Amino acid sequence: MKEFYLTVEQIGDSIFERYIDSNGRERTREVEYKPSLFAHCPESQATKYFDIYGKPCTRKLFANMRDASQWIKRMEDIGLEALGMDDFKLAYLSDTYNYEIKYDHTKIRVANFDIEVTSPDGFPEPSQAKHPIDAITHYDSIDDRFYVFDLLNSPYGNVEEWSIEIAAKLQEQGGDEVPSEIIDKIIYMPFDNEKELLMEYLNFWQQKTPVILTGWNVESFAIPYVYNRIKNIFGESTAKRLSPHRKTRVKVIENMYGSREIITLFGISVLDYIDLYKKFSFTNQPSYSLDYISEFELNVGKLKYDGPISKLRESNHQRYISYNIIAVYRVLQIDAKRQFINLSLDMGYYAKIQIQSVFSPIKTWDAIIFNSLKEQNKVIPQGRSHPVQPYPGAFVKEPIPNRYKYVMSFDLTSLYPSIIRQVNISPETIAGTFKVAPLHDYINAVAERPSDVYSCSPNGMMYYKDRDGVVPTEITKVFNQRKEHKGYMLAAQRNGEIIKEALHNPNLSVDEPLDVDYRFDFSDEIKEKIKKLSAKSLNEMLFRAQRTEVAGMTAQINRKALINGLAGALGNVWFRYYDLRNATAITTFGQMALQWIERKVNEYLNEVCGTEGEAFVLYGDTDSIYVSADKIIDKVGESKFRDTNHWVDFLDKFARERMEPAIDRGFREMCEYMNNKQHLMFMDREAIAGPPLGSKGIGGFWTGKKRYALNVWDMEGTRYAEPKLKIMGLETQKSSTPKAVQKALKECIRRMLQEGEESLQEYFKEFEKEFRQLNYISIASVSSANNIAKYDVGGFPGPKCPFHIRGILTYNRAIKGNIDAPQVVEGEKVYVLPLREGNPFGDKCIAWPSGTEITDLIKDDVLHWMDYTVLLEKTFIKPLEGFTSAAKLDYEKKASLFDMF
DNA sequence: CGAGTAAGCAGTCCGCG
DNA sequence: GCGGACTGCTTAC
Ligand SMILES: Nc1ccn([C@H]2C[C@H](O)[C@@H](COP(=O)(O)OP(=O)(O)OP(=O)(O)O)O2)c(=O)n1
Ligand SMILES: [Ca+2]
Ligand SMILES: [Ca+2]
Ligand SMILES: [Ca+2]
Ligand SMILES: [Ca+2]
Ligand SMILES: [Ca+2]
Repeated sequence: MKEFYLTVEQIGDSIFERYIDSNGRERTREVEYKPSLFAHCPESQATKYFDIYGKPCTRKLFANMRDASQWIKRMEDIGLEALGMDDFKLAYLSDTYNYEIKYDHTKIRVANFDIEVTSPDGFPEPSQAKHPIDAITHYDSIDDRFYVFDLLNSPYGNVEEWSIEIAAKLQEQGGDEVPSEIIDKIIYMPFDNEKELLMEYLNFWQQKTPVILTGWNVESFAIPYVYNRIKNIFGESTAKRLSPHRKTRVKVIENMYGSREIITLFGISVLDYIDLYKKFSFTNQPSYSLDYISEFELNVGKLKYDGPISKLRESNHQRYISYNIIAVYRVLQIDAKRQFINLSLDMGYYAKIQIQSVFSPIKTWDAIIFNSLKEQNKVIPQGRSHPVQPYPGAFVKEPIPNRYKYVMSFDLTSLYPSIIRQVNISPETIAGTFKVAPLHDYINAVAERPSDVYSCSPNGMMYYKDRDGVVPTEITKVFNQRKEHKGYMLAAQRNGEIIKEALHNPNLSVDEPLDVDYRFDFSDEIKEKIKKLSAKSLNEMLFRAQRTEVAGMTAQINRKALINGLAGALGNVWFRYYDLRNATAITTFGQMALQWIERKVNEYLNEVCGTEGEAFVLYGDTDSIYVSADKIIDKVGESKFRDTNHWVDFLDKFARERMEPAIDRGFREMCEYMNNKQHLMFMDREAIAGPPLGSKGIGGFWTGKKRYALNVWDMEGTRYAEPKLKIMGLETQKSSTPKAVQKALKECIRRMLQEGEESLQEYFKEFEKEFRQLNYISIASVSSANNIAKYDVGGFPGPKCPFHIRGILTYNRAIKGNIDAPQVVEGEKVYVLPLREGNPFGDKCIAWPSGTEITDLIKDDVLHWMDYTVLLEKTFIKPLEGFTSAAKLDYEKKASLFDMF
């Protein structure tokens, strides 16, 4: 096999590399890598090295990396550009792996671990590590084993061994329900004392040294805790055995309001799963506890126990250990679903970076572009200092708030990357500038043509047309990967819909799910067999289809995020290729494109309808248009349609055969107007939306910018078995909105769009009547909580104190003195409830950590004093009044003359 | 900690004769 | 009471 790196580090004048050799074995090596850097040189000096602008460079070969670094410093002191890859390990990878890397994930040791630490005096601070580590479960991907290290004797209690037999039994048998599929994969090791547990752990770790190290909050808790506890017991040298090169660094993570410490283990790639999830999931959750995320992703129930965690080991060590093992398995289950580890490896090996660098799009793109340029003997510029400056972004159309019955939406495929490629925007392709006219003048095609030579953006920038820039070249490569995966995602989605249809008629038989590739549209043969399958088999297929879709979603959306990140990286001062001219070339062209095509679409439809001055485009944001199709439907007449799917087809056909060619001609003209390199503005139909045929549903509504809802029948070519709501921006979509309120507001919207005013009034009346029975957590608002100290004045609210922060201060007073009550963590999320006038808490709200039950110390009082009236008005009635007045609808029945009867 | 900007709503403070 | 100036948070793209 071809060799691939596992990890790479610079330590002084050495590169330390762990790698898989040509025989599939793991090796480590120290290499005295001699880096090269570059300086500009005279034209008369023969070279093969050129900077990205075609200026000649001399290569400087250094005796060692320290010399290269010292040279960089002296080049600053002189005031001359020191060119080349200053991150020498990236240059090492580029030299050592001068090919497209094919990696074999079965050779990569992926470790998932979780530790337990009993603490009577509150949260066990990792930087102190003053309490014994009493459980470690460490799953190894190569062995496919859960290694359990269980402490039986502690200052906080002596316990009996954990029992695999009880662990396996049902909760209803008094067991822990550790999933049977992992029971045989558990290797249980009890220890008499913590010293021997830790010593054995380190020996195990040497034998099976993680390459990828993950788990839940491992970087902020488990790793620094284990490191510091071993440091405190045995000394630093022993603790540094967690690094295969025996090198570690305390790393200080700073943000706006404070800083925290992590432990960098040289020669390991830590990908904390909580951070993978935050970057890659495209969710915003009310809580990031593993219990909360597991329930959301996997539909598994919360891990249940009596009393606080601080007493669980002594009261129920059996459950304590089982829940430790289950917690490690839950992260593996999430990854089997989301496949974020697979994604990180793909992207990291593609870019040729330390895998953990996938968290930084700047670092990822710096390496991709470096490797691209190096291939052609080109030399990258030195990174420079830039002051942070604001710059303009997208255009968003102000919609007229209203109901909108029939809507067809369109938007650009990979808008910003397509702009980059079309215009040929790149550091080295800048050809110059032209005199800019007001944007409105380009939008209406009255401005002078910018250039007859170069490819232009309406911000004044001109680019070469003879050759593709490195940015368009590299962005195109990832875009193409994105498109392949999106194809698989969309096929799986359509396949899912076929299964749902077939579920309306399940067969009474015993059979199997069909062995199929859900990434490809089902053939007629498969479709036939599906119509003969049982509900059990169908549901299993649907589950598999949806997992396939999830896998496709992860691969496509995060590749989309990568290329979109390049567009934004051009507007970050830390990026090697920061340039506001290019960042704004993209965004300004985007604004033109939208408004240009709005004008074209209006012109086209006014034409087909024999009208003048009518607005058919009702809204748009960045790269999208929403087109009113009422007039198109009305031209055939609702009476001519057999059912909803009939007019959906008709609109689908109209969009495909009339709208899209019209849209395409409009953009081709714009491309010529701007003299662009290649026409790449492809604005495909997204959604077809309307009420069910013959209903009183209103179909859709807008309340304002970034606030709308649509009843959609077909999304990007997926024809749904049941209509699906596309809701954007509204309260149903905000993690801040109480869970039960999100649900009620969604059902209010479904009724509005699908059934009409009377159905909405019927539901509202019931919700208003019954909501006081809703569980307190389900009706609590949610907020991130920053600057709790800033607004704390003797435990009371200082001036301008935010409502949620006030709730926390109330909580803090109510639990004061308790070393045991859960603390609110600065920067994390809280539930918030309003309190009735004259409550014992002495303020108008209380807040506590989200994803948790409020401590029993105060729970009864909170429940008794919860202000349901304020809660209802603020979270439910106010947003609903906003939806209904926008939609010209009443959520309560108004009096009429009929009431005389 | 980790690419970008646009823009919505909640809440505080306070004006508005 | 409502809105503007401002802070805080959250979402659409
Ligand atoms: N998370 C996001 C979403 C969008 N955008 C910017 C870049 C996108 O290109 C543009 C349009 O947003 P879309 O959500 O429509 O994304 P794309 O057009 O890139 O992809 P798709 O092909 O799925 O429409 O807005 C961004 O910077 N970051
Ligand atoms: Ca735990
Ligand atoms: Ca788009
Ligand atoms: Ca599309
Ligand atoms: Ca059937
Ligand atoms: Ca869009």
